Amino acid sequence: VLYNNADGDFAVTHLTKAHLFHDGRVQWTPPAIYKSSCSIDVTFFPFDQQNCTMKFGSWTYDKAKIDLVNMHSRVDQLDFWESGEWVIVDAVGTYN
Amino acid sequence: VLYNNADGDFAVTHLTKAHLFHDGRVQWTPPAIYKSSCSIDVTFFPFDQQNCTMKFGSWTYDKAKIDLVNMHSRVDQLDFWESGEWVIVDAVGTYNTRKYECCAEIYPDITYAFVIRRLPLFYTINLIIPCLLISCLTVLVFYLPSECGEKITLCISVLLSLTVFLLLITEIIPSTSLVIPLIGEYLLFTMIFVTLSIVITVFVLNVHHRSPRTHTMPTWVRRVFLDIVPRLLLMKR
Amino acid sequence: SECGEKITLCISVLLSLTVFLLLITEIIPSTSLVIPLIGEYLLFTMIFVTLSIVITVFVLNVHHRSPRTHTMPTWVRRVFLDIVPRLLLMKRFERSVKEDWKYVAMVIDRIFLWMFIIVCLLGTVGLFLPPW
Amino acid sequence: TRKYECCAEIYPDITYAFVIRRLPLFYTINLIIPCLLISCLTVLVFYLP
Amino acid sequence: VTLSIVITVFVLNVHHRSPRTHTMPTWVRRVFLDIVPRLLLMKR
Amino acid sequence: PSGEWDIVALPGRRNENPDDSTYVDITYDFIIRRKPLFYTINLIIPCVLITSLAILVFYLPSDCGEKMTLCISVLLALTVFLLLISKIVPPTSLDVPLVGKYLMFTMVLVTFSIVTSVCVLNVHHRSPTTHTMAPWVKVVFLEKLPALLFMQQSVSEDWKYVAMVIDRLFLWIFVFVCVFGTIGMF
Ligand SMILES: *[C@@H]1O[C@H](CO)[C@@H](O)[C@H](O)[C@H]1NC(C)=O
Ligand SMILES: *[C@@H]1O[C@H](CO)[C@@H](O)[C@H](O)[C@H]1NC(C)=O
Ligand SMILES: CN1CCC[C@H]1c1cccnc1
Ligand SMILES: CN1CCC[C@H]1c1cccnc1
Repeated sequence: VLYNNADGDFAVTHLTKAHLFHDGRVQWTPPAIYKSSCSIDVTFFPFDQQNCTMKFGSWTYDKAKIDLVNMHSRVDQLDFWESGEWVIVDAVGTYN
Repeated sequence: VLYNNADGDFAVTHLTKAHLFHDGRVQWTPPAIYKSSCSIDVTFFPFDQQNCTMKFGSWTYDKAKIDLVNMHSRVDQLDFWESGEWVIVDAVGTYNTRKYECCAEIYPDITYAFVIRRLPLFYTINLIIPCLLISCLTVLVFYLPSECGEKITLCISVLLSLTVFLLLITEIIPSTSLVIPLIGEYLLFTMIFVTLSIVITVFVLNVHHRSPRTHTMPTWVRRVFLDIVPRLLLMKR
Repeated sequence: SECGEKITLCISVLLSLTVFLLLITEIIPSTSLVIPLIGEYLLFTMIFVTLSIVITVFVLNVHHRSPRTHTMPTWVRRVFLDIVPRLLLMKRFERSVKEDWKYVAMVIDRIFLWMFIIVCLLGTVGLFLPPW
Repeated sequence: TRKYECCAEIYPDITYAFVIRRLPLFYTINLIIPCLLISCLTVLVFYLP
Repeated sequence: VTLSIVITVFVLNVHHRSPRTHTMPTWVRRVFLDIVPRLLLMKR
Repeated sequence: PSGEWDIVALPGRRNENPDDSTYVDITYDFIIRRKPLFYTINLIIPCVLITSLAILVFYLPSDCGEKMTLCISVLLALTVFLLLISKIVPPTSLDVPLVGKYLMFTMVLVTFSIVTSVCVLNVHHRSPTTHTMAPWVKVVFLEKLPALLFMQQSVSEDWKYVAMVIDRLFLWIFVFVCVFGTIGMF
């Protein structure tokens, strides 16, 4: 779940299907629509840079049982759709 | 359930997991989005304070079966998010008991009162300083000479600008007839004075253009309006 | 001043700037941490334009006053008839005094214009240099 | 009854036609009468000296 | 109304022109001093 | 307590239709009263404040040349208030709010004022060299003048006097009908 919600779905609600492999491996890929909250800093309007944060994590599991590991240091953009209003300069992940 | 809901879910609606201990203890922390209805007292706008209350309690149980105990007398803020517009002065929890018409037993409840304040820089830099600026012109029109002939234009512009400011701010505050906002009263007061200014200035402007061959009446007027000028500390011809 | 529409232009400018300021406060967040740069510039311009409108109603009153009412020629003829040679401006019964009165009005208008244009140019460029 | 490209058989349907009218008082007191009134000033300018 | 505004700025320019700029009276005095009885208006 | 709205009484009655012999229901009625102070101090005060200029306009002298500005400004303000008060009321053509009717009547009044103002403004600037028309007007207005309790008394000044007389007349009858219009509100 994400901790920065504002009047939106905490978790994914579609609950799509997932793949299992004979070795016991499992992969899951649900779509979602998220509504996060940004500390919008408007000083150099309109020549502005926005720094938005989203914060994912488990809810009732501690690090003593589940340990998150990021796969890619950057966010993939292979299926990006050019909005026309905003261009993504970069997206960085951090484990904490 | 909270008794003070308006267009929202009463109880918790996510039903996430919980924690058990070997002795029978259980802990559960669901997150939620609550929508309450608190009487927004707008008198000292924008230098305002808000006292908003939420009221949690059991619904189908009494003090004889369930009792509430506030773990922390204050609301924790270790994960609070600075909204940038609002800062929480304090958040107090209070344990109370009531007795309703339905039943005989008494029912407990917990009332959380949030006393918060608004940071005033935004509305004082974008809303009230322009109207306070353009209100400082209603006295300016009289000093303008009569023959130039544009005084009514200035008066009309000031009056329409004040009306625009008043009808604009009527949206941003609640339409509660219990009290009146201070800025609204000030603007209406300035409108009364500007309307008065425009009628007295059209009066004096009519006094200006009138010709001697039509409105002579020189007896009563000269005796009084030629000797007050010394009282008013102004030189004669 | 003799055309008689300067207050019209001032009011037009001020109300249009007020409308643009009120408009932009819809689109930028109602946050009190920082103030938008455009908002600051517009409020600055509003301050100076209302100062302009009060000084221009003053000069308008100075202009129309009659030689039969507000003569006071002792102190004025000394100063406002010697600022002109310094300000780099070429020089020239009741009609004579009226011409003098119109001239002093025009001269104070010009000398205010110089200061106001210098202050405007300084305030626009002298404030827009965060990036460079 | 109609027939779609999918299939061979015919398919029934019921069409309801609502014919309704608009009560004009609100619009005829707030929108058309102000503009019809201010239209009585387009010629008035020429008579002014 | 935009036709009215262009024709009225035209006539307002016609009104304020001075005798020392736009004299041209020959052709005008014949056409615009005999049209007055046509429009049912009195002269000086 | 709700704040702006106040409750009066809560009647509750069991409705039974004897003809259908199957229909039962319980109907509650809420009779709610709006506290008037807010809209009074925000919607009625500007209206009554700006509506006086409608009749105030005539006392402005014609030579200044500003009747048009003030009159058009009043008309525009009235149109703005009319559109706003129409946007705030539910769009029901079954009845008309009283404030809207008052605004519409005073708007017709001011749009009559604008045309009589252009009329007086035109009859003012005539020159004594072009539109003399003395005999039909001299006697009639010299007889009309005492009928208004106006002071008594080179023809340009005479036309100015004529314009002053007639717009004073219109001011008289305008305030006389506006008093009755205000009485009609009760
Ligand atoms: C955005 O904010 C994050 C979190 O504080 C910070 O680490 C990062 O440096 C910021 N991005 C930029 C470009 O400053
Ligand atoms: C807020 O309201 C509550 C309940 O009415 C009241 O008890 C409390 O005193 C108020 N808070 C403050 C600071 O007055
Ligand atoms: C560890 N979780 C992250 C934030 C809340 C906390 C929590 C506490 C109790 C039950 N589940 C989760
Ligand atoms: C405690 N609830 C709050 C209001 C009604 C009361 C109640 C009493 C009995 C059963 N359910 C609810």
